[PDB]
Amino acid sequence: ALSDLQVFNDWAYKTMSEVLDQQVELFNGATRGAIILRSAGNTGDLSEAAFWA
Amino acid sequence: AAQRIFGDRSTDIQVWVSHSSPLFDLYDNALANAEQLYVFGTVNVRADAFGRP
Amino acid sequence: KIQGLVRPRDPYSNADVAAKDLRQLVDNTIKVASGTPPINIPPSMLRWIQKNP
Amino acid sequence: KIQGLVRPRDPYSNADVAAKDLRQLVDNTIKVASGTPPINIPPSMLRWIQKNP
Repeated sequence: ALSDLQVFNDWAYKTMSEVLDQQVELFNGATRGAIILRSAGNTGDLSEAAFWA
Repeated sequence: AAQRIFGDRSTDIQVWVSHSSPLFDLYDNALANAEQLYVFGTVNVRADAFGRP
Repeated sequence: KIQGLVRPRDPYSNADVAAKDLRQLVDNTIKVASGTPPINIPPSMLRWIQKNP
Repeated sequence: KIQGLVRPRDPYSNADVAAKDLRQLVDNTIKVASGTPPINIPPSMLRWIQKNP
């Protein structure tokens, strides 16, 4: 009798995890260059550039 | 309006499993198109949900 | 999934930051059983009409 | 067509299920007999107008 038996249930752990929920591919070509994503490291908190008015 | 769910990731929807009656209801609505979106030849379309069959 | 993975930090400040934990959501797959009703298939009926049982 | 050939089963129950014997249906092609009402062709009728019967 299946009732008289001990039913075990497949247990497992997925090796992956949710990483995000919003499309964030909006850089350079993705935005036709609208939002630029460069790897430019600069010193200090400000990177100013003066131009003639 | 259903495609509004899933937000930006709504293109993931591939097909719309439905009954035959809804298809005929849509066909009926295409035969009597209120606005000019359908013509004698375009009335019969299996893919109606923005290209989703 | 971790919610507040990215946090605004101040390089000029030294204050305690709340600790985050690692959770584990669980997916599930139920089992469905299906059978066939008894089918009366006596060899006599088929032979009487020259049919291979 | 064996109706209800697939039915839900409870692996934890011993309820009896009614039997379903196999059977065959029969199609009928009726024979229709048709004729022509007697056609009167007196050669005299066409001989008077001098036309070949």
